[PDB]
Amino acid sequence: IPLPGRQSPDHARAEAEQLAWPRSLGLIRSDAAAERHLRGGYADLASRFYPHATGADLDLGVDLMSWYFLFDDLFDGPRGENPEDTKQLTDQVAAALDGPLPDTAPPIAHGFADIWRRTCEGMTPAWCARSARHWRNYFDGYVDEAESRQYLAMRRHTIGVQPTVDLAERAGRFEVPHRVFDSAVMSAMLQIAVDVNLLLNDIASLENMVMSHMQNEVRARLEQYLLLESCLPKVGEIYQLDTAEREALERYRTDAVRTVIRGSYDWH
Repeated sequence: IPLPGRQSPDHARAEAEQLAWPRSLGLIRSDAAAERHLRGGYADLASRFYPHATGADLDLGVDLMSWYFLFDDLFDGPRGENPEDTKQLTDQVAAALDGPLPDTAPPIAHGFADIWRRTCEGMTPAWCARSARHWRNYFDGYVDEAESRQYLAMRRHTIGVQPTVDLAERAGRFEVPHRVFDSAVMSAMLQIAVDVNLLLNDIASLENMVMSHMQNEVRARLEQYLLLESCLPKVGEIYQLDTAEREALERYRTDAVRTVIRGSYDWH
């Protein structure tokens, strides 16, 4: 991974305060669960996904990593074995994208809603709508994988890389030009980011894509990622980006796409 390792300078404070949010939302209710949460290294992971964020912006990234693993743990048992029960929970979480949740919603849903509320604020409506679709793809992917009980079609959505990348924009208080986000070149870059994350995850998860060749695919995809990066100057002219748009595209390349590729590696 020819990308620099980066970590937010506010990582220590973010890690020290990481428990206050999931406790106030009822996601962590016992001292033992708090310690199990601390052992995951989730604030550390967030500080590497979002080295450009500090303070509340980084706290939102910490909470997303916190929520990710608290959420995924709810499907480790029987619920993850049938799609109907998986969907019953995911629909309650995903409903937060469409409006306020009933007070009766499970705590994991109110926690997501508090993340999503903070994610959207200050971003363009079109960015919000696109990020909301990425979430729905993520929740729909959990139902697809439960219905299963080249696996990339399901895993590319359940790995949660795109909402991670989305949050890097919000945490950096910038948006990549929407027409460049939809570009075939950026789409290929994001697909590499997703594929590298799920490959590195299945390797560290031997306790699955294993069914040597995976390490070469990570290397081939990262070499292609560099080629795709070299096309970005011409992509910017094709879409007639102005100066601020070229800078936002550059921030997206370095603080969102590169970070999500490198950060998971350094965290593992």
